[PDB]
Amino acid sequence: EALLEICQRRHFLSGSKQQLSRDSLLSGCHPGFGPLGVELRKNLAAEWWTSVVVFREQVFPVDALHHKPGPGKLRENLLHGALEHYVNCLDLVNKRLPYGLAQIGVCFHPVIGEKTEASLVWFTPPRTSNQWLDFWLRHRLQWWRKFAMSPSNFSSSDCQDEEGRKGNKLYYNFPWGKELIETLWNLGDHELLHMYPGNVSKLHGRDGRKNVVPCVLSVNGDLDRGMLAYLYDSFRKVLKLHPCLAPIKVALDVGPTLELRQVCQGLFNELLENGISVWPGYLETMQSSLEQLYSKYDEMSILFTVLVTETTLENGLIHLRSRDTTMKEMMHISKLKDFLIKYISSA
Amino acid sequence: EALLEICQRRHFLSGSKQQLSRDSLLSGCHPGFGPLGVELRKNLAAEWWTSVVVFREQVFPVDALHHKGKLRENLLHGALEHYVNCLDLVNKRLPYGLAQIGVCFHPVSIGEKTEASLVWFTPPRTSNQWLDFWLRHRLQWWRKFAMSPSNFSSSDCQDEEGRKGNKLYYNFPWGKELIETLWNLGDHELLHMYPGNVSKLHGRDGRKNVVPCVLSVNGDLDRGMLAYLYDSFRKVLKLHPCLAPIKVALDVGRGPTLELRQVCQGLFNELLENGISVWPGYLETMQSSLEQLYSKYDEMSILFTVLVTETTLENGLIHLRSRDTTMKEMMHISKLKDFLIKYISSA
Amino acid sequence: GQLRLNPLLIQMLSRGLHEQIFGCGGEMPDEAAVQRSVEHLQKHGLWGQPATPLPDVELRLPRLFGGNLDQHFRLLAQKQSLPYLEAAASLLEAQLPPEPKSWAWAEGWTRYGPEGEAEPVAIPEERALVFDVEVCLAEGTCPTLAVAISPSAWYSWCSRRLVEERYSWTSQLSPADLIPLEQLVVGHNVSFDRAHIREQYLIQDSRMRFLDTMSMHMAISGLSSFQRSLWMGAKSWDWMDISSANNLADVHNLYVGGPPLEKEPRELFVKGSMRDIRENFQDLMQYCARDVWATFEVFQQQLPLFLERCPHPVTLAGMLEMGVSYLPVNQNWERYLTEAQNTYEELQREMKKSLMDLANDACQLLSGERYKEDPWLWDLEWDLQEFKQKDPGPPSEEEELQRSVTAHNRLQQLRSTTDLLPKRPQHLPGHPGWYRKLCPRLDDPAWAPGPSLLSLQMRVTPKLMALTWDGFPLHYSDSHGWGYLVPGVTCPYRAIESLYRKHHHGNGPYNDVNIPGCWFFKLPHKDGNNYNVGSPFAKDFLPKMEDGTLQAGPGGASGPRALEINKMISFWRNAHKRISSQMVVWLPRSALPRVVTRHPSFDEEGHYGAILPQVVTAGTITRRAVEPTWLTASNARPDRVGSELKAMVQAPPGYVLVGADVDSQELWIAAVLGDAHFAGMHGCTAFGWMTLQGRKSRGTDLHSKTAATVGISREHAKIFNYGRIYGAGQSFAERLLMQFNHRLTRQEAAEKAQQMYAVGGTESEMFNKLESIAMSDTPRTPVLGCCISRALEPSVVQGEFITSRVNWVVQSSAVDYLHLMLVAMKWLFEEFAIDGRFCISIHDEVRYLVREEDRYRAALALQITNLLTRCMFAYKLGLNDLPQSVAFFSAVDIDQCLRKEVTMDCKTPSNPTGMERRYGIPQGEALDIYQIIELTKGSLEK
DNA sequence: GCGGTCGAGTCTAGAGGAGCT
DNA sequence: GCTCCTCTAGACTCGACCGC
Ligand SMILES: Nc1ccn([C@H]2C[C@H](O)[C@@H](COP(=O)(O)OP(=O)(O)OP(=O)(O)O)O2)c(=O)n1
Ligand SMILES: [Ca+2]
Ligand SMILES: [Ca+2]
Repeated sequence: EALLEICQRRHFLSGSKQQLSRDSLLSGCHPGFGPLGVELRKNLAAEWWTSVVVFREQVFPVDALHHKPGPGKLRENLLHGALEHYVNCLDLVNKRLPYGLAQIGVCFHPVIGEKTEASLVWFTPPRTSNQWLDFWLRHRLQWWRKFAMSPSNFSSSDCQDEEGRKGNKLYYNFPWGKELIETLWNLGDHELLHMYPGNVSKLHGRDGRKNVVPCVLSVNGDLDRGMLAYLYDSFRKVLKLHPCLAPIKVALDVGPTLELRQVCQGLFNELLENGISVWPGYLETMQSSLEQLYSKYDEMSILFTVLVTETTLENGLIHLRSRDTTMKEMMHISKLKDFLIKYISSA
Repeated sequence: EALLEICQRRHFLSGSKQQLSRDSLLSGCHPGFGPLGVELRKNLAAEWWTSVVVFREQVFPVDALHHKGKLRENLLHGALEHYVNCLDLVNKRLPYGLAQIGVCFHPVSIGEKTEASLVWFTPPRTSNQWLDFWLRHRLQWWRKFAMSPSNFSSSDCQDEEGRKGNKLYYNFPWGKELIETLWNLGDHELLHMYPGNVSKLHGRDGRKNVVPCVLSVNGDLDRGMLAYLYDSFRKVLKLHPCLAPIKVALDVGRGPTLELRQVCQGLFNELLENGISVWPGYLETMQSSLEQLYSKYDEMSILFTVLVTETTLENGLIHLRSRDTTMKEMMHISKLKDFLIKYISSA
Repeated sequence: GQLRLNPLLIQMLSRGLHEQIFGCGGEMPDEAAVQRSVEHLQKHGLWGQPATPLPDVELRLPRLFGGNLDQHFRLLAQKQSLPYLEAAASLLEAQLPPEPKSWAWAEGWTRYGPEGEAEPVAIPEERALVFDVEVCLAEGTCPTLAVAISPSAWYSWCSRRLVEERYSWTSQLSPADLIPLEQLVVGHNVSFDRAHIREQYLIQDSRMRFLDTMSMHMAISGLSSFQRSLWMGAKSWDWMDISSANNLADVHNLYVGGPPLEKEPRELFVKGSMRDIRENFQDLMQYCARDVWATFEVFQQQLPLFLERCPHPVTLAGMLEMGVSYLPVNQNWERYLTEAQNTYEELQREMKKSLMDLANDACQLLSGERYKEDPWLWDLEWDLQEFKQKDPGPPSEEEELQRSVTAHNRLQQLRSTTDLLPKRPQHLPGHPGWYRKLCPRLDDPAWAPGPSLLSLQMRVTPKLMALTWDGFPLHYSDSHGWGYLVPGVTCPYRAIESLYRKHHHGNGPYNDVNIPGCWFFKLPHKDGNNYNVGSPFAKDFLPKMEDGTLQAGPGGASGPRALEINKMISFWRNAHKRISSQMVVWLPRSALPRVVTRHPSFDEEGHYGAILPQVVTAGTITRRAVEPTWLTASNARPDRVGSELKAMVQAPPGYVLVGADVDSQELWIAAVLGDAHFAGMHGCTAFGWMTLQGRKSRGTDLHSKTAATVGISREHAKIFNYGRIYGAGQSFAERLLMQFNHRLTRQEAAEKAQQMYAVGGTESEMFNKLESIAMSDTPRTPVLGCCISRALEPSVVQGEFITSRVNWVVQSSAVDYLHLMLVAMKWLFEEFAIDGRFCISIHDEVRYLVREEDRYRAALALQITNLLTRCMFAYKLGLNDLPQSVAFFSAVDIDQCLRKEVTMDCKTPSNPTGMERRYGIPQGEALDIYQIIELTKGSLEK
């Protein structure tokens, strides 16, 4: 209700109000995500990629095209594509199990609509299939709860497939009800055996000293629906997005106008060099009350609101307001970068 | 010619070696990139971002859906729809720009190509000036990473409508191939998509209002990867550190294996947590010849190689080799991360 | 006609069975007794109410040895305890050779014959053994060394982890490292020494039983909790000379006297590493041998004394059997521990994050000075410190660079202003006063964003969560501890007044605090009004916050989600150390029987272990077993982390766990004592009549009637009635009613307690029987004749500690009931070849690990043993009959795991899916007597 | 020369046990 | 009819250096 107005004015997702219906967003066909929503999705992708691929010695990226020829229709699931590269990526891991792939892309779900997909097609020996599945569920639920303000809304459900294969589905308790945002299915050897006929000696992995056919496992996660879940969870109008997820970190406004403009430009260059994305606030031509400007910033979920006042030419002290706190501090302009990187690097 | 063997064998591209067709590579209908190629494309896209949208004040990210039963011709039409929407992101102050990294469709019938399209809603007076500005900046950016920036070339071409256009090129060994193009399309597309209703078509450029003449700058990141790969190519792929997918490789010498593995794991975690991509070469039980190991690391464009041996248990000194100078040196553990960061930043 | 009826119309035992137990003929009922019982019943209005007779039962009970039931038991107990009392007598008299001056260093057992000569052996090869085993607690749980004595020589055992210095040994245990060994093993607190024996953990029972000198001591001269506390504080007072604490030194002083026992001052086995124990071997071994000899002397002075205070052999034959408790687990135990610990950590992190969010969202009240209106955060510090000090066209190629360097140098010159900054940086001077303390200093290497130093125990957390007691905001004062304000920087009494309207008598309207517009009632501490609570998050307040009295006040999500997290993790916090440290020995598949290894439910990749509880077979003056981990009142609550541990005790494949719960055994024991004392027939006491003819479904039993009378929950009324039976006075009931209902005052609680205890009453002839058997010169149990503790006999402690003895009567009667059940079950198992063994005796429950093919026969045997036990109680009390209703089990459970019901899915935050979804445990069968007879054809034998 | 933190030190309140390690 | 020990965490205090 009220959230979609905030998510529209602050350009999280654009389009006319008639287009922003829950059915449109959930189905996968919607007009598009605005720049701040794009940056939130980028931050979510970065955090997922870190926690999944970066701090792992056996996880590799993969590339699946948006099209699927043969039996001509666009793609609907990324897992069906990641399985094709399995035999190719075994050379990198010298056939050492367990190992898996990863990819973040756009998959089109017929309703035509598309969803930003995240995949963790993960291969384990059959001996530890149940243990690896349980560990990955315990890890992915923790990952989803990590950035969330209300972990209890995120949940886990155990399910069995038509063949009785053990699997788990994650949900976010949206205001209207639970919605699937991740599915961990122990597909077994069915998909790989079907895709790769003939001798199955090509698929063998070095489970210790035993060569055994891998037991796949897909952790498909919808990043568009996950981003919408975080935008509903975050929600005085504020969006308490996790400091590692907020799209814009600092709103470098400006308080002699030319000298302050030069200082703001220097600081803007300084912060951007260290990865702290900035929102230029020294380009407006409309004076506004600080309360109104702040309430404009809070909807954007800006971690800090730097203000390079006139006095900074004398002693170099700049105002700094934090979203969550609501209290402002006067920190020396030389120590700004270290404090910001320390605050957003704890994770 | 032999470069394509390196890319596939070192997991830059994907697919069988017999289907490495140049036209498929240059037309977007290739089976897809490998893991290292995916990371190289991500590095390019990140550098393009830092150079076009990060260090600018009026450039913002947008995205448009692939479909519209046929997909989008170009990324431009989404920006033309955001024209009404994004005319509030910059507070209606013409000029303003939009940039995007997204898949364009080229029937070679379906094909996938990701374009770094940049649009600039400049006023009619300064359209030529900003066209020259973007041309110079794009040529600078494409020549910055190049080992031989003379191969990159530009040209001036006239279209049927009398709108000047600039076409960039790379001097591939077989010949000259387009990698970017610029057009001063004008206001025809925006007026056609929005007939009448001049209130939306005009923005505050100066004190007056005006309808901007769009400028299209479109460079193929997928083909820029090929251009830079051919720029690099004993067997060696020298690359700028901002683009190389994986930068440092860890190894283990003689026994004892347990403590060497522990110190290598600690070093790997230390390097990763600081944002340096590391190839976990210490997990392999069998260490091959140092010459072939270093050749393999060189073929992955790995900047430095680390060989942690039993001497590190005695005094801590390790072996550090740079691909550019192929000269080894000794360094303690606590200095390796600082040296890697300094080498990455200084280039 | 199988139907029978006593003159009180209670359906007695079926004629087909009564003749097989109490014999034919019987005795005619006395007219005077019948008239008195009828008048007593119709006095309470219970006379005339009809109950539909239960379907009569016919069975062929096995032949009863001896002339009657009492002689039958005695014969059973004698034939069970003879081969172990023979070894006990062989060990009581012995000419033990002198202790070896120097002990050997080889592995395994070594034999020290005459004059200290060392000889290596593999097994002690002796029936009797006084046994003590020492463990290096720092290294792990494997036994380090053990010293044992037999009537022929001395023995010692040194493990591989002490003899041989090698790399780290496997953390997971196995029978391959434990102590190799009819037999009898005597020790002090032998349960500890029991768990380190290799052959104990094998599923098939090795015929060896353990005698604990501490169990004998607690049976002979034990002390109650009050008496133990008085004895410890000091050291009508003669019982100190005859009783002592459970410490081996104190017991040795009491039963032997003389030089004090040698106690190690360094404590290498508890604290020192393996090297210290290796180096001090010749001293630790002598200490262990001295402890062994002390235990031997206490055993010599106890065993002849013990058998003269428990003359009936059933008591000893059961005590030998209650010491072989066996809890089989499987690979689900390790996963249970992991999942529980991980969930506990995640819930703690979520609670910490919610507290941090509450702190962050509270700083906003500083703006506009609205914090003066918040009922909770007004008292904090909110002052701030000052930061004291000591279009244009495109730019050409050169213009961009010159502008950038101009901006850079304009910024760079500001670095020179570092002089004005103080050398020691300030710590967040723009944030309020209370918020600065919670934030770690920027200089600190362990800095964490936000108020990282916030925790439950602080004086500000009960303020951020806006905790409300009965809707009243909490409040803390230094001189009075934590309390709450009742409405009616200046404290915003107006906001507190408004808050309570949306949502009085207490622990005292303290006016020495003077919070304006309010009265500061303290929180009711568990130690009385004289003490003051330091934390409203204490374990004593969990029922209060689960009752809805202690809420998080104004809804803000974080508030409650925290409080509920604290309620959810209220169990695992207290028991994670104990449950995670349980000794599990994973039996290798080479030691598993063919029944398990050849069953469809067997898993080739699973591990089946056996947790042997360190139960004290006589853990109190009342002789009931004591074990805090297992033998406690607990169940898999829907909102409790890690409460499904009992559901994790899963029988191995091919085996099932045929157990049953006795229905109100303590109540019915009280009822049978009362009716035996009053008129000599069942139901002659109104309490007995309501215990027999009462219906839980219809709400006629004592619990439901009391709950209706005093208007409290049935769970409160259960504890109330069990306390009332245990002899608790009126003041105890007043305290219980005050704790259960805060609104009730002292006068109302006193009046209600007195009225409830005024009910000659419905139970007077039961209390008179209990007192007349506790004020006698030698209080003995009315069934087996077990004697009371020497620290309680009226000769020694006249006039005091009566309540302990009146409770002891009922509790030791229940223990006698349990011993009779165990003896009868063992006899049935041995005679009819029912392949099974004892598993656990949690409270009144009795579980047996029976083979799968004999689950129904085991159920029939359990029903028969219950019938025989109740008949034996009636026989000893002098009734020679038994009502049909209590003549059998209501339902005998046959399930794969320990569980209060065979229908519970055990949904806990640890395993939200349930038992069947993940562990694969299906539901069990609850069989009444008729289904058991239909399935078994009525005959135990195959 | 004088105020502003900073580190022992004690007090209080709660929590584990009343064995044997 | 109701306390002993040890062990841990939170809170207030005084004495002491040091930067202004
Ligand atoms: N204040 C109390 C209440 C109970 N118990 C003991 C006596 C019981 O035998 C045992 C088990 O209690 P349950 O309530 O679980 O078993 P019941 O059969 O008595 O419950 P109910 O009568 O409601 O069916 O706990 C106790 O020691 N002190
Ligand atoms: Ca012992
Ligand atoms: Ca019961």
